Amino acid sequence: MSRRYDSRTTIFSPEGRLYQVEYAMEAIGHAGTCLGILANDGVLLAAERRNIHKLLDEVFFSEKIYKLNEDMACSVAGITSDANVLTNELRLIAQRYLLQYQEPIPCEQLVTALCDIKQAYTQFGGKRPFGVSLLYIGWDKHYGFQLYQSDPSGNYGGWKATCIGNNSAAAVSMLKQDYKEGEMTLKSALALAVKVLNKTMDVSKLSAEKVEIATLTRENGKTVIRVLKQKEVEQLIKKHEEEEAKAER
Amino acid sequence: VELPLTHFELYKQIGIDPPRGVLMYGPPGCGKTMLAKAVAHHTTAAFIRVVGSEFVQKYLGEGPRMVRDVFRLAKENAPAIIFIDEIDAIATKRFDAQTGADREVQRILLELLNQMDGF
Amino acid sequence: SQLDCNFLKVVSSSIVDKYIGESARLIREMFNYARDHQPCIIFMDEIDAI
Amino acid sequence: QSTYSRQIKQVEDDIQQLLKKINELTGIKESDTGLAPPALWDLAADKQTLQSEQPLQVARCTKIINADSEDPKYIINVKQFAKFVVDLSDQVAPTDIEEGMRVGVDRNKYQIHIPLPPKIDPTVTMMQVEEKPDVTYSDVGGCKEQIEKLREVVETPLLHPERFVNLGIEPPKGVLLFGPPGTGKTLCARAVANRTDACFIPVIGSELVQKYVGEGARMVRELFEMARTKKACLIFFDEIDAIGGARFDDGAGGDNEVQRTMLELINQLDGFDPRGNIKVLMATNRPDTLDPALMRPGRLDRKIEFSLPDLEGRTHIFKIHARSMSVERDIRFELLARLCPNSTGAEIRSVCTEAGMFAIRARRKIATEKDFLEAVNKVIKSYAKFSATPRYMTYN
Amino acid sequence: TQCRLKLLKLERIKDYLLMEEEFIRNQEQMKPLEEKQEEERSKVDDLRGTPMSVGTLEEIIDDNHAIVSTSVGSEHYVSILSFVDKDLLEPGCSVLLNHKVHAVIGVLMDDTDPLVTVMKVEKAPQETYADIGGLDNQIQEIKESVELPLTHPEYYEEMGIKPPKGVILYGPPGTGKTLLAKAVANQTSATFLRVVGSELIQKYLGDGPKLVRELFRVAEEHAPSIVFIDEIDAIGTKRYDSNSGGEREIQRTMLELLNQLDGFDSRGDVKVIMATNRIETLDPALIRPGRIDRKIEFPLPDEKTKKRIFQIHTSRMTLADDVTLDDLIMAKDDLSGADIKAICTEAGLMALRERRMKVTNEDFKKSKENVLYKKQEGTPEGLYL
Amino acid sequence: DRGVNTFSPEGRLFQVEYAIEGHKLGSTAIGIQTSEGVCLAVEKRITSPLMEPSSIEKIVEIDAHIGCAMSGLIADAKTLIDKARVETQNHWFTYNETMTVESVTQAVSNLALQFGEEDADPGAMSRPFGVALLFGGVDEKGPQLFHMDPSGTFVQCDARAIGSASEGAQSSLQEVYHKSTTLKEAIKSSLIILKQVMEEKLNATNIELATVQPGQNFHMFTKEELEEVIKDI
Repeated sequence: MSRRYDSRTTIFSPEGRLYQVEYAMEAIGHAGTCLGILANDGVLLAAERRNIHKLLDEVFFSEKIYKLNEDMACSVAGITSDANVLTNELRLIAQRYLLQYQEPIPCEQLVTALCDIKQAYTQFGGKRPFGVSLLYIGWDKHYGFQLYQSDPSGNYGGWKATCIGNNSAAAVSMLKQDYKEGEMTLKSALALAVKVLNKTMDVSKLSAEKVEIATLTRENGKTVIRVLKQKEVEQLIKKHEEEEAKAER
Repeated sequence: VELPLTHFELYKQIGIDPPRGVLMYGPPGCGKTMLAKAVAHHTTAAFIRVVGSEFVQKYLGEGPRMVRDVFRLAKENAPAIIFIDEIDAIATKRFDAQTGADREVQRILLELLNQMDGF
Repeated sequence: SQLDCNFLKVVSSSIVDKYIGESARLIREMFNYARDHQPCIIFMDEIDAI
Repeated sequence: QSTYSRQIKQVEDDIQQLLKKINELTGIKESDTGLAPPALWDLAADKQTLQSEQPLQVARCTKIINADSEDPKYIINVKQFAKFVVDLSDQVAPTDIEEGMRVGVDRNKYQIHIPLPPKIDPTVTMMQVEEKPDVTYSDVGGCKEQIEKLREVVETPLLHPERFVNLGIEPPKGVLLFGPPGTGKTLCARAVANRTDACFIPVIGSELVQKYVGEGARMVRELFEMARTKKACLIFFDEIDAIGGARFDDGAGGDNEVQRTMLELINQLDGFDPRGNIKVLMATNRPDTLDPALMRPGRLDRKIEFSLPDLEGRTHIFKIHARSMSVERDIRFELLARLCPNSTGAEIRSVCTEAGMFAIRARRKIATEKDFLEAVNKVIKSYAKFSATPRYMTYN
Repeated sequence: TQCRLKLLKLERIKDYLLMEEEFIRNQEQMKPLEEKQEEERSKVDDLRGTPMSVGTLEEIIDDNHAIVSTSVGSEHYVSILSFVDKDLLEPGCSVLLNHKVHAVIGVLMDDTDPLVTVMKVEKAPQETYADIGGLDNQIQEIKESVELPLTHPEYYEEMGIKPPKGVILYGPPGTGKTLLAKAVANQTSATFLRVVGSELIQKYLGDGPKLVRELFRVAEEHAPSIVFIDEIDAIGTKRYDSNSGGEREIQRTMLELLNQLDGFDSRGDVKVIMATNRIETLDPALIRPGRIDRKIEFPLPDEKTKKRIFQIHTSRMTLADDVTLDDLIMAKDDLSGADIKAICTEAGLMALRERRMKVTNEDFKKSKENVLYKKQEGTPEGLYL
Repeated sequence: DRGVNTFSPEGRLFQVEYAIEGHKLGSTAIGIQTSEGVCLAVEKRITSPLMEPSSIEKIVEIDAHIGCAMSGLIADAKTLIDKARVETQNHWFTYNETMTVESVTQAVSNLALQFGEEDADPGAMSRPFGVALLFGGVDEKGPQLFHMDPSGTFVQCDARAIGSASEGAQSSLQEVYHKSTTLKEAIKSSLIILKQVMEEKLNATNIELATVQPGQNFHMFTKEELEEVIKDI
């Protein structure tokens, strides 16, 4: 039988909302954290990998932050498994819009389109909604530098500094405290990013292997999306030591 | 199992925060009971099968009292080990206790726990 | 049939009692009895409830 | 009012304390309850102490066994729960000591001094039967067809079995009462009981099912036997969805409890000897939600229809309810009846009463036409809505 | 304050005189009692035979017998002889038997049930009447429905036909449904028996239909009466097992209520008062009239009502004359009684942390912004929803 | 879920029997067939005096010559009307004649029972409809009123009323109306039952009346012409 079970996936529950959508948020809590911060001349993503292991080879240097396009970047907060499917959908959407548009993809436009797929599953199809909240960072001309946040609930948000993944309530306040509206420049912002990651992890000690840091900085005529090598992140891990003092002072 | 029987003086002397009961856990057939018995023949000391089968209900207030008896004989009859194979009906999660028999099963559990703190 | 000794063919739908742990103690009394009066093979019947 | 409440609180506390001492102290102050007429009885009372036949112990005769060797042997159960066998009463009839009969036996000699009135053999069956009132047809709305069948099926064969012989059938063993609730079925049932001069014994199905099943089995059998002793009776089983629900047994649910109690009742329906002129009346929502297994249609006989009042049908109940009541009105019974939607009889009956409560609000003491008009509008909404579960998904 | 005080001082002193006057009556002062009653007692105790073995008097037979059940464990068919009459004995009471040979000596003592002791709680509301104002219209209704058919027969007798048999108090908590039951009960002084709905579903099965019938039957014996069934949402909500949840358990309890209230067994002018915070759990048959009669609905507090609801909470605490009521109506509205209780508690909580031992406007204001947010937060906000 | 294939041993669906109870809470509709027209009456459900009777209707056009007044659950009525409207307009291009009142009622009647717990498609359902519709219009066979119900049966009626009490509203209509009579007496007969079954009483923004004569188009009544029909209740 199948008629004697509950899981209230497409069916509304006594709550007025589905179980499956609310549960997805719990899975996101105990998985590696992703934050995006705003700078005056770029935007950046910093993420904690889902690997708590002490030995990584770096086969794929995108295990949390994947650069979709030469105009965009994403992070994963949640399960790496649902991310894999989503990553492939993103390389196509991000480039398709660009073929037509010939202008760096708007951060808002991308998320609302994606959020529509996240909600489609929970409402119909009898599939659960993806266990992944994707943190999009990008730049378009008519909003400026942007950060947008994606949920499994189909909720979107326009942010300037936010964090999703593990211990999110603490994390967004911590980004607000150090970094106000429009305050901090790109280089000093990369430091800030590591400082919050050190504090908030599923399992302590922040290392090069556990972190991946990505920059969107607009270069001479092109907006350049790079994922920093382990070597560069390390220079930021010492910078993050310097940053702890600096927030306090 | 072995160390307090052979030489309690050593146990006393170190200073420790003692546990009440000690728990052995694994899946069944993993040799947990087997092994506790195995050491008991090697030590040379009495053993007592203490289980819900030993405890007798037929009058109200006889059940908890039986628990005290086993504990008082064990302490008298050192060296020994009391081993409980299944505390699977000595302790249950439901106590209805609007029935005389059900009311004794709850009492039996209470007494196990209080004598065990002393032991 | 072949052996012809003392037998306890123990139905287990009458060891049971209204009080708890009286039925356990009871089965035990039968095991002791069988030992006194060897040879014995004890046939346990209907153990889908004992 | 914070400062004002403390003052009052302290003053009561002190007065209250002092009271405890006065009450205890006074007492009845070494008086005797009996007064003057019991003084003669004291002297008797002393003679009895010397006597061996006093005090008697009440017991009950459980079983009749003959291996007679003095005078007839009976096994009784003493209330210390030792079984003892006693013998035929010292002078009273053997026809007064029966199975399931109470007897007084001596405390010191244990022989039957005198038999006593029968029955105390179950503890539970005695508890399950409750008080009996009578309400009459006046009070119960409608003189309709639905009302008329209840009388004809129950009243006529029990009152005169002669009529039922004439036709060439037996007076029903079984009788079925059906109709949705909130129609005054119980009320109608009370009303025929007085006319027939047939005792009705009310019973609740919810007492019958219990945690361990078997109590409900012995109870049901004992209950039929008691009724069988009574002549031209009705055992009315009210509010049953145990002996009343669906036929099905899960085999780890409370459904086990239902199935034992139903199963004995089937045995009782046929009987150890048949039940000509004995009626069991059973109330169900409708006969299609009753067992095809407990319903073995020849025995059950007629199924008496009661149905949810119609718009015409409710026009009729409302005149009875209104007329019975003391009311001063200008507006008519039909208007207000059409005013109500098809829902239940119960909303429309409450209008008659609510108009009286509006009169106290209005600062009258008896109703008026305006109170009546106010009552329909609030009542239709109130009772119907703000109720019922908001799910019929994933049930068996 | 000063106006009250002269009378208060005098009342305590009048009561003192009353206590002291009792002592002189028991010790020295006698006229009918004398040495004579002392001897009557001795003489009666020795004939009667101490110890007296307790019995319970179920019923009296007029021929010089009674049917007694001795409380030791085995019942006896005694004679009514020695210091009592048939009429002097009363049913459902404890009686004295001569120990040597049981004849019923008499009734001095009454027998209380074991059940009733636990159930019962004393009648009186901690918020005085006309200060449970706020839905003031509604408070009046219960006094009319449960209290009045017992208090005043005049309207009912002229009105004719059946009286009321209950009320159902429903809607969001904090509108004081418990305080109302207690008021009417206080006034009439009808024995107030109180059981929480959760007692109806406990581990043992069939306890629910059992407790409810016994509770009512005891109310009829100790009648007139008010039975309060507090918070019947539990029936479905709770389960200790599969048998304790589910349809059998829910039905049996509902079914019992239907027969008990208006059905065959009926009840007297004994009223049942039900508190429920959800009639979602409750059926259309116990929301049916003529075993509930007028139902009282409390809606969410209105903007003007909310100021009167807030005053009640403020009266239990320290009395405000410095709280701005408008700020509370502006910030939140069409939220429960329970929300007004939530603003009050949080103010008290911040003051506690300093070791400030009062609440003022400042404590209410500081706590008020967090509480409104908190109300929304109580229901899940997830990750970011 | 809990059975949606549910038959009683008599041989009808429980679910269909459940469908009527929903109609009873909803709106009230009267359709009367006259020789001289069809008049349709429906409850507007006032509850503010700000709701405009000319701007909003619940007498709606199937065709420019055919009307339908709805009762019971409002959402359910809309789904039946939108499929029926297209069927009707498509019919008009093809035949070049107005659609019989019976012809449209048969199409909607198919939807009422086809439910089942699983294997559902748009042509099927998860639970049967609890609306009864009064399709009134004038065709070439004359003015007809056909009645469609929740059981998905079509019947010719010269008077039907369905509402708060379906059978109740029809019993009032059985006392008053006579088969062959003038337009004013049919319009009067529709209003009269309507106020008595309802909690709500007769006004000119309380109810909506529109009349279709043969040889006329469907006309939804003006503010003034709605008020004229109110004088004779």
